[PDB]
Amino acid sequence: SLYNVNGLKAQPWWTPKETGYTELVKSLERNWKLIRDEGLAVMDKAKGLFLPEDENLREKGDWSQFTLWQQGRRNENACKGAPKTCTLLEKFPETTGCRRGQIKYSIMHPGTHVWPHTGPTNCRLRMHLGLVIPKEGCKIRCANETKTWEEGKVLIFDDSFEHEVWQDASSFRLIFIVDVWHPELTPQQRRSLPAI
Ligand code: NI
Repeated sequence: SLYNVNGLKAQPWWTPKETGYTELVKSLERNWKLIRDEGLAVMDKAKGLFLPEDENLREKGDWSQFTLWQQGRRNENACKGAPKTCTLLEKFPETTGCRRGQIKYSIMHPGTHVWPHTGPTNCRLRMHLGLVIPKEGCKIRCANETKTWEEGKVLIFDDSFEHEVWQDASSFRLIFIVDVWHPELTPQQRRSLPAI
């Protein structure tokens, strides 16, 4: 990709400790219900704050997002929708300042499959916080390892690896997606790398 930095540690799945972003992960997991509740509050389509997720192609099913940060820019109207979550995230420039990432609620509905794909850059890691996870039917593969989400828990993967998602439940799957700068990027790089 045009948006890669050579030599950045490359592995499909990361532990929180490996990323060094332990305070961010702890805060996400401490406050998971608070974050979930704000997502649920605006989740009404009648409200209509969740919009289609066109980030990548899906074979079938429905997929929606409510984006709080985009390329390091706070969505003001969105944060009025999720004020406590936004206030919380502001403590963590490693994600709010990630100009190559996003911060968003992501809902995936029953009968959805997202084709194998890669993100645009090896310069971010993608955190998933489980908010509402169906008992069965949802999973995500990254490279050769397939995993499931857990409510209140963070998964972290390098989405520049090929990954793929299935929603084979009967009820919706809500997660919170938090992108961070790859931890081996210098402060100079975090300041100067053009957004994507
Ligand atoms: Ni993806």
